[PDB]
Amino acid sequence: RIGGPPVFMQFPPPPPKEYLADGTPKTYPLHQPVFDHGYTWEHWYMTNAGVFHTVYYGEFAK
Amino acid sequence: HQGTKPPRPVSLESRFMNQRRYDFTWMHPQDKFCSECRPVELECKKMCFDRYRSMDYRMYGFQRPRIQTYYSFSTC
Amino acid sequence: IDPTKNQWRWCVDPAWYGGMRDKANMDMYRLMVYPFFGYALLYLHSRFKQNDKYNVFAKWR
Amino acid sequence: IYEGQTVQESELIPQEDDWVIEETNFCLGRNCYVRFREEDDLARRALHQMDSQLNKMHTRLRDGTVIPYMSFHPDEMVDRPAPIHTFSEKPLLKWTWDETYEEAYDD
Amino acid sequence: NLEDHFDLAEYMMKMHNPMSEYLYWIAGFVSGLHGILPLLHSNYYFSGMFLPRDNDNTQLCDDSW
Amino acid sequence: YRHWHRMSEDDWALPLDSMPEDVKTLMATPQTERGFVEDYWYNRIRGEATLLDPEALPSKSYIALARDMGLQIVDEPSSHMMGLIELYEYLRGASFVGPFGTIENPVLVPAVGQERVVACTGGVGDEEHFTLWFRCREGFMYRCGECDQIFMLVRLYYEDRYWTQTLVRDTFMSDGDMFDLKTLERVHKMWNKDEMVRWEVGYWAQDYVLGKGVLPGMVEEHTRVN
Amino acid sequence: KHFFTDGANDYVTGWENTPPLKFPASVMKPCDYSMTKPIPKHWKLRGSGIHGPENTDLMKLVLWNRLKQKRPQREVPNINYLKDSIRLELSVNWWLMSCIFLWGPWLHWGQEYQKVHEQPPWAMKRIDGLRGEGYFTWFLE
Amino acid sequence: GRELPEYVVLPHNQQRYGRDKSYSYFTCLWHFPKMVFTEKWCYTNIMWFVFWTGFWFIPNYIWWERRYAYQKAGFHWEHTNRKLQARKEALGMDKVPASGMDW
Amino acid sequence: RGSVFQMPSTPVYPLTTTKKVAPPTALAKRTPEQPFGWGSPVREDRAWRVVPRNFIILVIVYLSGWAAIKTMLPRGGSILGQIYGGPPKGRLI
Amino acid sequence: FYILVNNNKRIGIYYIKLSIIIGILGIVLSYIIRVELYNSGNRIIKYDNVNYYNMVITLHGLLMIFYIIMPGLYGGIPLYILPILSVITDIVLPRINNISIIIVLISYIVVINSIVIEYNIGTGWTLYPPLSIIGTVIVNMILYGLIIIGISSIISAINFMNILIVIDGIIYVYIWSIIITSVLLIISLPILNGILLMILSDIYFNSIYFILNGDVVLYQHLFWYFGHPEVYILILPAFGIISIILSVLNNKIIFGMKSMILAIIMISILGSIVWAHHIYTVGLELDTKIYFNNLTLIISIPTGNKIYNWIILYIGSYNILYNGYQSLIFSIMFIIIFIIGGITGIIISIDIIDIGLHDTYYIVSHFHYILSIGAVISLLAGILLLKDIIGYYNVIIKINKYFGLLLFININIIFTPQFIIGFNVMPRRILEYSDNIIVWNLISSIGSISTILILLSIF
Ligand SMILES: CCCCCCCCCCCCCCCCCC(=O)OC[C@H](COP(=O)([O-])OCC(O)COP(=O)([O-])OC[C@@H](COC(=O)CCCCCCCCCCCCCCCCC)OC(=O)CCCCCCCCCCCCCCCCC)OC(=O)CCCCCCCCCCCCCCCCC
Ligand SMILES: CCCCCCCCCCCCCCCCCC(=O)OC[C@H](COP(=O)([O-])OCC(O)COP(=O)([O-])OC[C@@H](COC(=O)CCCCCCCCCCCCCCCCC)OC(=O)CCCCCCCCCCCCCCCCC)OC(=O)CCCCCCCCCCCCCCCCC
Ligand SMILES: CCCCCCCCCCCCCCCCCC(=O)OC[C@H](COP(=O)([O-])OCC(O)COP(=O)([O-])OC[C@@H](COC(=O)CCCCCCCCCCCCCCCCC)OC(=O)CCCCCCCCCCCCCCCCC)OC(=O)CCCCCCCCCCCCCCCCC
Ligand SMILES: CCCCCCCCCCCCCCCCCC(=O)OC[C@H](COP(=O)([O-])OCC(O)COP(=O)([O-])OC[C@@H](COC(=O)CCCCCCCCCCCCCCCCC)OC(=O)CCCCCCCCCCCCCCCCC)OC(=O)CCCCCCCCCCCCCCCCC
Ligand code: HEA
Ligand code: HEA
Ligand SMILES: CCCCCCCC/C=C\CCCCCCCC(=O)OC[C@H](COP(=O)(O)OCCN)OC(=O)CCCCCCC/C=C/CCCCCCCC
Ligand SMILES: CCCCCCCC/C=C\CCCCCCCC(=O)O[C@H](COC(=O)CCCCCCC/C=C/CCCCCCCC)COP(=O)(O)OCCN
Ligand SMILES: [O-][O-]
Ligand SMILES: [Cu+2]
Ligand SMILES: [K+]
Ligand SMILES: [Zn+2]
Repeated sequence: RIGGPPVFMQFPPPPPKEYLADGTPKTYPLHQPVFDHGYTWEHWYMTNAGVFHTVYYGEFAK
Repeated sequence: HQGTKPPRPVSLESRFMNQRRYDFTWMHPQDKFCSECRPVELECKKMCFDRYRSMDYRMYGFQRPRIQTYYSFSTC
Repeated sequence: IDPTKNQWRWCVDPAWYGGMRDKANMDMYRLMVYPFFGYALLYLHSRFKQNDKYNVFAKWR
Repeated sequence: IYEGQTVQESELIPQEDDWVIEETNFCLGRNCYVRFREEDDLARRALHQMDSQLNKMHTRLRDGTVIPYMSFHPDEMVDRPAPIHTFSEKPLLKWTWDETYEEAYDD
Repeated sequence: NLEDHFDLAEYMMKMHNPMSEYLYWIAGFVSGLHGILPLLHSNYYFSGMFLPRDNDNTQLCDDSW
Repeated sequence: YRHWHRMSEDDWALPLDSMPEDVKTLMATPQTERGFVEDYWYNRIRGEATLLDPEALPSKSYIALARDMGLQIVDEPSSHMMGLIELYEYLRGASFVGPFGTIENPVLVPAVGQERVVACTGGVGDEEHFTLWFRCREGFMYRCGECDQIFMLVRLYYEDRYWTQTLVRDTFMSDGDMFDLKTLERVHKMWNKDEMVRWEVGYWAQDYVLGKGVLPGMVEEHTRVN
Repeated sequence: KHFFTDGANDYVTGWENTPPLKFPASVMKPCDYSMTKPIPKHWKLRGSGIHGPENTDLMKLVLWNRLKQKRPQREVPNINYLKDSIRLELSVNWWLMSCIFLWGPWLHWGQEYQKVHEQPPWAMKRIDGLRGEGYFTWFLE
Repeated sequence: GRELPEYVVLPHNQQRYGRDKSYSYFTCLWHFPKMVFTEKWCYTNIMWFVFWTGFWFIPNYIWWERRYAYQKAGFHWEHTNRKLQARKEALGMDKVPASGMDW
Repeated sequence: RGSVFQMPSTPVYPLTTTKKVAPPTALAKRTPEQPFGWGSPVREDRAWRVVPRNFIILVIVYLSGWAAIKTMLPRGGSILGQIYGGPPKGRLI
Repeated sequence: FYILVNNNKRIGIYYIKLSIIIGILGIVLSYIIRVELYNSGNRIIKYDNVNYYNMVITLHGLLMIFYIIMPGLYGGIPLYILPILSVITDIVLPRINNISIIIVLISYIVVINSIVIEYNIGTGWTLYPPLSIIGTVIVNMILYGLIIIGISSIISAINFMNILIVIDGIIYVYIWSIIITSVLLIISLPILNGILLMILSDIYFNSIYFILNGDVVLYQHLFWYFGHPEVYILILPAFGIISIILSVLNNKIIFGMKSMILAIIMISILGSIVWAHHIYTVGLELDTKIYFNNLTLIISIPTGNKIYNWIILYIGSYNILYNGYQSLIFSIMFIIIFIIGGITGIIISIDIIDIGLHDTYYIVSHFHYILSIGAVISLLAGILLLKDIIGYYNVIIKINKYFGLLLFININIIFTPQFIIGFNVMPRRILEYSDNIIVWNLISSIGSISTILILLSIF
């Protein structure tokens, strides 16, 4: 139907990036903390990635 | 036929007849008119309205003779 | 008649096809939110009082 | 019941005596929580998430064809996390039959 | 827009304000109080004590405390 | 198609009130610059002007006749694009069943975007397996991991646009000799005389060319109450 | 028929799986290529091969289902169809007639008999001294 | 049609936001109350909600309290009866006409 | 005019018999200031003024009448009670 | 917006979020019970306030069933993935979907408000008259909640049934489970509404259906005619989730798909005609008891087929894949736990055995193993499977073997003793008990306090 809701639209470009006065890129809130402690273990698990593939999923102590 | 329905014998209150746990107030939760009368017990309400009128509280209905009103279907 | 000039059908939700009228109707009900809260809160107070729940401490004093 | 595709003996004959089953790794790699950059704003983190989709990954075989990420159900086919509007174009469920019509061919 | 592609984009992109989570936990905490507060209120109303002493409704030894 | 609703009245013809009032400029506008309503009336005015001139039809070639009516001559490029459009439209509300896909003849998966979700159900009979869904992205020859069926994505894309009936017409149709308003007037007088109007589109069109409300009864025709 | 069914009683869109029997097979035919003879090996696949509008019969079915929606005159159905369309209406009307002219007379007769004899004419008279009409539907006693 | 630059340099030089600092299990016990009592948008919303909820609670409260006291005093016809009895005592008459009617 | 499927049996256009001046909308064209509606004469929008006015009047009458009944007339179970619910004239209570 | 959203996936999240919030109150109520039952004599509830305990058990049962598990399994997961499992974009009736979640919340607020404002008394979650109709206004408030909840359930059932019209793919086993559950609601809910209205009539309209010459057993028939289909409505969506998890995480096609689908259909048909095994002790006719007992046992046949089909899904799966994922462990745990609950259900199906075990804690343990462990674990397993799609974080549950082991050990400690207590015997819905049942009740109480502590570890 002409004029109906398009079945596909391209994303518009993202808004301009922001830099501080000194030139440092501006950071935004990020809820991925780097916990402080002495543990450094890394556990890996072969995970189902569909029916024919897997992925080696790693969990890091930090 | 309904306008001149013959009177029927007064029901004898049998073993399981006329059982009440609480007064009839679901029609008037706050006003509680005719708490003792049943929702469509006209004769009970008439005498109850008369008490309220005798207490200086107006109530509508049951005052005009049936044969002196229109649409009664009770005229000779 | 031009098919491309009716895009408001899918660009705007049907509940607001009416422009300011639909928005005004939505806005009017929004004004009643706090009046409703006070009204609802009063009912809780009414039941709480009628059940003598305010006299919990005075009952045993 | 399904027991795999039927195979004829002639289909198993190799064209060389040194042929062995290809040793291509179907482990897509090492992954973890998607790690965003503090410098990226909301829009650019969305691009980052869209570039970490396992269901957009595949394994390329020796003949150039790719075996993609596949799932029994279409729940694993939308972007993770699920976007507001998922199936803009209707997913196609491909059925196979032996019927054919002449218009499709040319002599 | 790219920001609108994902539902709850701020949370999924890990930028949401933490207050949203606090309210959710607070709402759950308030729901739990609906079982404890009326218990205390009802106990006091009918007994004059917020909570009983264990086995206080039964005969107790002289030295029981 | 089965998933379309009932034909509207406009699906057959448009009301004359939708005719552009500046007919002189309408007949001089290039096809790429005409909107849906403008293009409809350009073809109807020019198409009916040639059809309502019987004495000239036998000497007019099919190429010229098709041009006057606004019909596009079919060629392999245009036919290919239109065919894939209809296949895409049909698959919106119809099942997707066809021959088993191979490297020589991959299963064609039409799409507008760069990606479309597809399921493989294997072959026929015992060869049919459980649905295996995958994301068919452009530029890769996909191979089912179970039955080895080959899939390929076909994109309906052209010069920053996706294939549409109007896009195909604009790309391939070439505007011919500019429409001559003398033909409109000549045919108008042929079928419209002494209060009899058997060629009404031309009667309105001629009135607009002369301004508006010049011909008999047109002022009363254009006066409305609401 | 009242109820809408996609397969048979599809009056919302008017879609029909097959064309009318009026058309010669050369003009239009039902979309059935199950009997197509085996394709010669030297023939090459040009089209998709996918079931759809590339097949002539399906294209003509889609075209006709859209262009049939405007017709100069009505396509008059036979009386059998017209009867079926209002079967419930006609039967309810006859049911009303039966109530007026069959049920009414004997129900009136029973009440008149009941007046004189204290019980309906289709009931055994009682000897137990209880007063009143008694039952009405005798066979449910 | 709008033209935008690839990047913009902000006037200030403060890095206000970034990765969240490492926290413990009970970090919420002090951070949450800090936000309520220290963030403008937090306690402004709380005060706004409390003020208007209470604002509309008063008129409803006043109306119900008068109604509740009236109901406890008796039914509607009991209130009129007391006035009727008071009127009889005032005039000393055993029987008097009903309200809105003359002798 | 209406639908395109309704037409006269004989297609005839009347030769103007009067000399009345053409209404402005009969000769109007699309203009930048009026992209739509140039073919229809301008009309007053009464609904914008009458609806709120009528609604206010009805509400005022509705509320005022309700208040008057509950104040001027004696106490009664219902509005009909307060009007006709009194005892018969001459019946002392 | 937050309340105006019609997106089905958003609404699915709201159902899960709301169930957790209401779950806290349900857990609190459950915790109050086991603390009181730690030993003979009052512990946290005064003897003069025994009415409160009756309210605690009544709300614990009601909230957990209608406000926690049913929204979680029938409203939460289905609204998120069902339109995705179908090839369609969104739910058929978007506006109805929005109002359904709002209705659930309002009914919850009404229920909890009634706790605070009304006098606290209880009549059990089954609301048997005449006790239910001689109570205070809190019973009236609870009825309004149930009726309001009934509206949301039926409209949500209508929403799912419409998927058959628009589904553009294959009807997977999970889709069948939701569809058949909707069918059960459509046929059972109107019966529930009718009898609930009669309860209101006696409470509020001076009706006399539940006084002498009016059979009180009439209520039990109509209630349980909905009551048992309800338990099957709760579990059937759980069966659908297990089928998806086992097939997906083992890379094995679901074996006997049609047998699974027919088993679900068979269970619903049988589940609609076996309600009277809840009424064995009332004194039904001999032939009536034999019929219901015989048909009740038959429900095990289709239920058994599903169990075995699940087992073969896990058997033979590749060893290289890590099997310690919480979703996989929960799915496997469900088979082990459900068998325990179902077998005990067959034991109490024999009416003569039921004579001794009716209204005892053996029945409690029976439905806790199925619901408190099985249904919860199935809901947990499904949410874990969809963690990437849903996108929640800030929890440690995906790979946490401690949580799975501790949960399994401690829940079994709570409810295994309750089977033993059933033969001892301890009645249900009881606050005090004889001194010689303390040991088993004490062990279960220690289990309850332990489970609550474990929940704090996920954060
Ligand atoms: C069963 C338990 C165990 C479960 C284990 C298994 C779990 C498995 C995982 C399950 C996961 C499911 C899927 C999750 C998907 C999540 C998606 C998501 O995050 O969506 C984004 C969504 C919103 O994010 P967003 O997009 O940024 O939204 C922006 C806003 O829309 C706009 O921003 P804004 O700032 O403008 O916001 C407006 C804000 C404005 O904010 C403010 O102004 C805040 C001001 C500060 C107020 C703070 C509270 C103050 C309280 C004071 C109390 C005083 C008491 C005094 C007592 C005195 C006694 C003497 O709020 C309002 O204006 C309205 C607030 C109304 C709601 C809150 C109501 C609170 C309770 C009220 C109670 C009233 C009681 C009255 C009773 C009276 C009876 C008569 O996130 C949330 O809403 C938070 C979700 C958090 C959980 C996420 C899941 C994590 C995994 C689970 C963790 C475990 C949870 C356990 C349960 C809780 C335990 C307690
Ligand atoms: C003794 C003297 C006193 C006698 C008193 C009698 C009292 C009777 C009370 C009845 C009350 C009124 C109900 C009907 C009102 C509408 C009447 C009307 O318009 O009729 C003319 C009109 C005639 O239609 P037409 O298209 O013009 O037909 C033209 C020709 O007649 C030729 O048409 P055609 O043959 O070519 O076929 C076209 C038409 C043909 O259909 C009709 O015309 C229907 C006519 C029905 C009339 C009523 C007769 C009584 C039906 C009894 C059914 C009992 C069910 C089993 C109960 C088991 C209990 C243990 O198809 C439809 O219209 C399809 C309608 C949709 C059907 C949906 C059915 C859903 C339920 C399926 C069964 C569920 C259980 C499965 C169990 C097995 C599991 C493995 O009927 C309709 O269009 C009505 C359709 C819309 C209303 C359907 C209501 C379905 C209710 C389903 C309840 C399921 C409950 C399941 C659980 C129960 C146990 C817990
Ligand atoms: C020496 C000694 C000698 C002794 C000699 C003794 C002699 C004894 C003689 C005994 C004779 C016995 C004869 C037995 C053999 C009978 C053979 C026969 O013909 O059978 C078939 C014959 C007719 O069946 P058929 O051939 O299938 O009918 C052909 C149709 O045309 C089929 O065509 P169709 O299907 O197209 O039909 C039209 C159909 C087409 O359908 C449609 O258009 C499609 C839609 C259908 C579904 C409709 C859904 C609902 C519609 C909504 C609209 C409702 C409107 C009304 C609303 C009312 C509101 C209040 O639509 C309708 O019919 C239905 C709509 C019409 C209105 C419905 C009204 C409500 C009906 C339900 C309630 C009925 C109870 C009412 C009770 C009163 C009021 C409370 O059956 C009977 O007549 C029954 C047999 C009765 C046997 C009684 C035996 C006991 C009595 C003995 C009396 C004599 C004893 C005297 C003493 C003797 C002592 C010695
Ligand atoms: C010759 C030609 C002659 C022509 C003559 C023409 C005469 C025309 C006369 C016209 C005037 C009529 C006046 C009477 C009208 C009826 C009024 C009435 O009483 O209605 C209720 C009446 C019973 O009331 P009642 O016992 O009389 O009054 C007792 C008092 O209310 C005692 O008070 P209470 O304290 O017991 O009541 C509790 C209180 C409870 O109060 C509370 O709870 C609140 C208290 C504190 C509030 C303070 C503020 C704080 C914030 C509050 C926020 C609230 C909202 C929160 C959110 C929601 C939750 C609440 O309730 C209320 O306040 C009641 C009203 C509540 C508001 C309802 C909405 C009304 C809106 C109306 C206007 C529309 C909107 C305007 C907007 C304007 C914008 C510019 O019920 C019925 O009428 C039942 C029968 C159904 C209708 C029958 C119609 C028959 C028509 C007959 C036609 C005859 C034709 C003859 C033709 C002959 C041809 C020959
Ligand atoms: C999800 C909840 C749920 C589920 C699935 C079930 C399932 C079953 N329930 Fe349950 N039941 C409840 C919830 C549930 N129940 C509740 C809440 C109560 C108490 C209500 C109240 O009183 O308040 C209750 C009460 C209850 C009673 C007692 C009612 C009373 O008198 O108070 C009985 C009696 O037979 C019973 C039976 C069954 C049976 C036979 C099944 C069957 O579906 C189980 C079948 C499963 C198996 C048998 C195991 C799997 C099969 C195999 C391993 C192989 C085949 C096995 C055999 C042939 C034995 N239930
Ligand atoms: C879904 C229903 C459900 C659930 C989860 C539970 C959970 C629990 N119940 Fe039960 N219970 C009932 C339904 C439920 N119950 C019913 C219907 C009755 C009969 C009512 C009556 O007598 O009338 C009953 C009765 C009942 C009694 C008998 C009361 C009496 O007769 O005196 C007791 C006693 O200890 C008890 C204890 C518990 C305990 C200790 C838990 C839990 O603590 C067990 C372990 C669980 C946890 C530690 C919490 C885990 C988290 C969740 C369950 C929420 C998850 C939410 C999401 C995933 C969204 N329950
Ligand atoms: C402009 C005004 C127009 C008014 C007229 C047109 C509109 C009419 C609208 C439909 C009216 C339908 C009324 C239905 C209720 C009828 C009540 C009734 O008749 O009940 C009595 C009848 C028989 O009783 P008896 O008197 O003993 O019979 C003896 C015979 N002499 O049955 C009963 O008693 C049962 C009563 C059931 C009433 C159910 C109606 C709903 C009431 C809900 C109240 C809830 C209040 C609590 C707060 C919540 C508020 C939603
Ligand atoms: C136009 C559509 C019309 C549809 C109408 C549908 C009507 C039925 C709807 C469901 C309600 C069923 C009626 C309720 C039956 C209750 C009977 C009962 O409780 O009786 C038992 C006895 O009942 C039995 O023996 C049990 C029989 C089971 C009846 C089940 C009927 C309803 C089944 C619906 C299941 C779903 C539909 C299945 C369809 C087919 C599936 C293949 C009590 O016995 P005692 O107390 O001992 O008294 C005996 C004498 N003193
Ligand atoms: O209920 O089992
Ligand atoms: Cu049961
Ligand atoms: K105790
Ligand atoms: Zn395949």
